Formats: sequence, C-alpha cells, structure tokens
Amino acid sequence: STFLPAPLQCGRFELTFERPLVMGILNATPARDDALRRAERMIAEGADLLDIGGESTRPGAPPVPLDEELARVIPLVEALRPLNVPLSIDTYKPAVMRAALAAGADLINDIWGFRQPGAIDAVRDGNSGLCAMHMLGEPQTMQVGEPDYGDVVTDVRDFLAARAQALRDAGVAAERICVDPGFGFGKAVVDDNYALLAALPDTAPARPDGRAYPILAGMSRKSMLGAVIGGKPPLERVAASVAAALCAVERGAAIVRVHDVAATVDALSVWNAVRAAARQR
Amino acid sequence: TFLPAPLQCGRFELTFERPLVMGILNATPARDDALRRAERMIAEGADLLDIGGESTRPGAPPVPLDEELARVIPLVEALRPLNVPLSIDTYKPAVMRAALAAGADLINDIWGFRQPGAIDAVRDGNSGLCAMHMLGEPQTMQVGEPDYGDVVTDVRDFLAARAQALRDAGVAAERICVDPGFGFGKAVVDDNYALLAALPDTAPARPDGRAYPILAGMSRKSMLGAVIGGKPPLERVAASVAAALCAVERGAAIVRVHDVAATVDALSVWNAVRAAARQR
Ligand SMILES: Nc1nc2c(c(=O)[nH]1)N=C(CNc1ccc(C(=O)O)cc1)CN2
Ligand SMILES: Nc1nc2c(c(=O)[nH]1)N=C(CNc1ccc(C(=O)O)cc1)CN2
Ligand SMILES: [Cl-]
Ligand SMILES: [Cl-]
Repeated sequence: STFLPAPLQCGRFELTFERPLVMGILNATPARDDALRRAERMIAEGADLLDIGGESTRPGAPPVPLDEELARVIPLVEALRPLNVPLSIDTYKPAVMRAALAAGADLINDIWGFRQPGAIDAVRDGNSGLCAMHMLGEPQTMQVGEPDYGDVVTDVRDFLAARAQALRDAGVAAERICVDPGFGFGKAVVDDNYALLAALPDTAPARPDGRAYPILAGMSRKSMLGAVIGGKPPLERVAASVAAALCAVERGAAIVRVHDVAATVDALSVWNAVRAAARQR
Repeated sequence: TFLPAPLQCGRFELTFERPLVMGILNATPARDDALRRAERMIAEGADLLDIGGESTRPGAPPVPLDEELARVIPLVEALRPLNVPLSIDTYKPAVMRAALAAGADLINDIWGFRQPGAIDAVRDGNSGLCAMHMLGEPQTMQVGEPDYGDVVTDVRDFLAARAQALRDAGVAAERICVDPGFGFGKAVVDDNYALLAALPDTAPARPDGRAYPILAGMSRKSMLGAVIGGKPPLERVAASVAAALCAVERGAAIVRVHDVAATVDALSVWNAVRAAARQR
C-alpha cells in the first residue's frame, strides 16, 4: 500500500497493474461451444484474462492424455483469439505449451514452474507471459508431495527465485515472468496456506530492476476456504473466495484467478473506490 | 492488531476479539416470518439481530407509533429466549422506552439520540446504545444535502458531542458505540468512501482513551451500486461483503448486514488470515 505490482509482458498484451486484474477460470472439461459461451459471459462480467485448462491440474486428479488435452485447448485458443483478451494456458506439458503458443496463446501458467523436461525450451522464444507456480513435489512423479518447510514463505520465495533465474538463463526477459505461491499445492490446508496469504508480498522474489515479480494468486473454491467455513463444498465457497481474492489484492497481488468473475469484479470495484478515497488523504 | 473497546450491551458484555455480525431483521410486512428469519440468521452465524419496524432511511415514509410497536415488541418478546443480543432500529423515544421494558439489549438510533425524549428513555439500565451520524434536521426528520469541511472530522466531532450528551445524562461510556452513518446525508461516493477509508478516525475517544467501538452498515446501499455500474439492491451481495471486510480491516467492531452467511464466511477467511499474521 499504495503498492503497484511490476508490469507483465503477456504475449499480445503489455499488462500494467494500476488495478489488479481478474483471470477467469475456463475449465474445458465436461463441450467446446459450452466453453465459448462461458468465456463470453466471463468477459461480459469483467474478466481481464481467461485461463484455459484441458486437464484437472490439481492434486489427486486423473492425468489427461496428450491428444485429448490438445483437442480441448487448441480450438478454444483459436476461437477466443479474436476477442483480444489475454489467453492463459493452464498446462505443465511442454507439447501443449508449444502447440498453444503456436496457436497464439498469450500466457503459460505452469503448476510445475517449468520443471517438466523441455518446458523451458518450449517457452523461451517470443513474448508470452509465464507464471511459475510453487508446488511441493518431484516432477517425474507428476504427484504433489507432503508439506515440509522451515519457513514456508521463505522456501516458496527461494524456489520461485530459482525458477525465474532458470527461465532467465535460457534467455527469457524478466518482464515476461510472474510468480504464484501455489495455494493448496503441498501445503498444510490452513497453517501453510494462510501463512502465505498473510505474508503474500514476501513470497515474490525480486527482478533485476529491484521490483518484485508480480504475483498471481489462485484460491478460488479451494480447500483452505472450506476448512474455515465449517467444511462447505466447492459450490458453497463463493463469499469465502471473494474474501480471499480481496485479501490477496490488499497484500499486493497483481492477478487473482477465480471462478466467480462478476462477484470478484464487484468486490474489486468497492476495493478500488476505498483506495481512491484513501489516496485523497 | 486492533482490538475495539468492549460494549456493555444489555444482558451481554460484548468484547471484540473478533468482529461481530449484526443481522438485519426487517419486520415490515409477518410476525412469524420474522421469527424464522431470525432463527436462520442465528444458524448462519449472526451475533446480534437488529429489529426494525420502519424504514429508517433517507426519503422513507414514516410508520405510525402504534404500528411500529405492534411489529417490534412481540418480536423482542419472542426472540429474548434465544439469548442473542437484540438491537432495536428506532429513533422514536416511545419505541425505545417500550422495547427496553420488553427487554431489548441495544438501541440503534439513526438520529443519534437527538429526538426529544430519547436520552431520557435510554438513560437508565445497561442497554447498549448506537449513536449514528446523519446530516439533517431532527425536528422534521429530513435528511440534509451533503455539506462538510472534512467529513471524517465533522462525523467524529458530532459523535463526540452525542457521546458527551449521553454521558451528561448518566450513561456509562462503556454502553456507547458509534456509527458514521453510511448513506445518510453523504455524497454517494465521495463522502461514504472517505469515511470507510478513514473509518478508525471517525470514532471519538472514551474517557479511558480507547476509541468508542464502531458499528458500520453498508449492506446493499447506494454507495455500492454506484461503483458496480448501478446494479439494484439484491445484486449487491458481493459488493456488500467487500465493504464489510474493508470495515473490519479498518477496525469496525460490528458490521450490520442482510447477507449473514456470506458475511460470516468472508470474516472466517479474514480471521484465518489475521491468525496466521499473528504467528509471524
Ligand atoms: N497459476 C495457478 N494455476 C493453477 C492454480 C493456482 O492456484 N495458480 N490452481 C489450480 C487448481 N488446483 C487446485 C489446487 C488445490 C485445490 C484445493 O485445495 O481444493 C483445488 C484446486 C490449477 N491451476
Ligand atoms: N446504526 C445503523 N443503523 C442503520 C443503518 C446504518 O447504516 N447504521 N442503516 C439503515 C438503512 N438505511 C439506509 C441508508 C442508506 C441507504 C442507501 O444509501 O442506499 C439504504 C438504507 C437503518 N439503520
Ligand atoms: Cl492446517
Ligand atoms: Cl460522489
């Protein structure tokens, strides 16, 4: 406060964060026209980016075969490109990264932090945005591991610092990179996730210009929320998800990744109005 | 971490380790529909219930005394056994008198105990008292056009005078909370959002040096519609949650809301964040 996240080069777009941006989650997982209507609705509700995922990229989910992931993701990229809204791709598979970038996606959002063999090579060229997330696990297994940290905030920051360095060593400009602490990925459901949310600014390492890498935060409908509201199921977590998104932007998040776009946008309109009033004092 | 000063509140001593949620119980048509609503809001996590028999809002037509009493008193009598603080949203001294005699715990007055006879009605006993700021003329009960130097300072100075008037009549400072009165004589965005941004500065000091605890009510109000493209009241729930969270972040003791479950859930997240912060 009154913090300004560093800019993100994001394929066709140069994102700046005078206000935090809302990334609407477009799960392309049961048809195509169903997903396109969803995307149009989310844009109408105020989504600033769309995150296209052909898999369940969460802990304990079945891993989708390559041909099918390609068949879900690529035609949505092609159909949504004309809308001139950033298209993020939720994938850790280098082949999906290559095909999706060739199809004209703007951002690669990777739960494995570009650790899968060949992912860095897939993304090093061009201008796409890249979100390196923290997940505790061994990449070869494709499985999230058990929580284990000294200070989870420090460990998450150092890992993200190493991932940004690895991207930069391969020629990726620092301005194309954002980071994400990976809420719900190898974290104690309450203690680790809320430590990371309370200390969000400190999860982000510094770019060479001294500015912190901008932060993407995704908590929407997650177990960390169910755990504090008496165990209600995902569809009953909207108000809690709005609360978490607001907390993240209060703590300097550049982008919030959400299911409930209208509700998040409305909440962020109120947040911006408060900030605008505070700036006159 | 801010800890709002405690509120002596009739049968209850309220302390604010966490902010409390006051559920709005609009008792306007019946006297039984209101009761199931109250039970639901308690089940959803309401810490207080605000019983209102009128429209205590700018431009709203008034309800005659005997009708307001017919709506409020049976509800006080019916809800007392539930053992949750009962607040009465009234500016009428006769309703204040009758509600306290029926056993209400808190009097919530949009006129800041300015109506003739109000202070005299609430002097005695241990009821909590919420003195709200509204810019207007008590005699005609008309809200005024916004007019402030620094609205934050003007609101605080008014609330200091109302607290002092209550104390001059023998009211213990511990019984008093204050409310900047969002949407009552305020520029819809300029003034309301200044007050929310500078919320802790709207409360004057008690004699012990702690600020009077703050009640804030923004649920579904125009200030919210104004910033979300002019959506109507029933479509302001997400914006109302954001406002409540902002208010507690800025030290509010009680938030007054229509959407109890949604607000309680948001505050559960907020509490979890604070608890994590306190371990660092
Ligand atoms: N950059 C980025 N990408 C994602 C994220 C995320 O948080 N950040 N979350 C995702 C959803 N995965 C889940 C993880 C945990 C939970 C849960 O805790 O319930 C649910 C879903 C997938 N893709
Ligand atoms: N202590 C306290 N009591 C109240 C309050 C309130 O904000 N604080 N609001 C009330 C509802 N009045 C409205 C005022 C403004 C608006 C609006 O701006 O839309 C709507 C309703 C009545 N009772
Ligand atoms: Cl835990
Ligand atoms: Cl205005």
